[PDB]
Amino acid sequence: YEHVTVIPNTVGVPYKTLVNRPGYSPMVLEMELQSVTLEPTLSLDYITC
Amino acid sequence: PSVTDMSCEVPACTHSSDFGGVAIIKYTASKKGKCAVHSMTNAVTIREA
Repeated sequence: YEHVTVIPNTVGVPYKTLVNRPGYSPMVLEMELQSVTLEPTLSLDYITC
Repeated sequence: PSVTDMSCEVPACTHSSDFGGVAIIKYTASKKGKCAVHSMTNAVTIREA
């Protein structure tokens, strides 16, 4: 079974979602974000002293 | 044996090529014994005898 959701970009706040499938009991999941990191690509030009 | 008061409830149904339904029936009986079940429609078939 495939399920899709969207979560805002905030650290330290839990969120909940509902899974509903005919013929079965419902299910609830809880999700929380801990860290997000960005990293660029670099190239060297010259140095000074 | 004889049975006098009954009700019907259907918690699930799915019209697949297999047996995709379940039903629950309440009853009151005068004594212990055996009984037969049978449907009165042509579009619905029952497994139990």
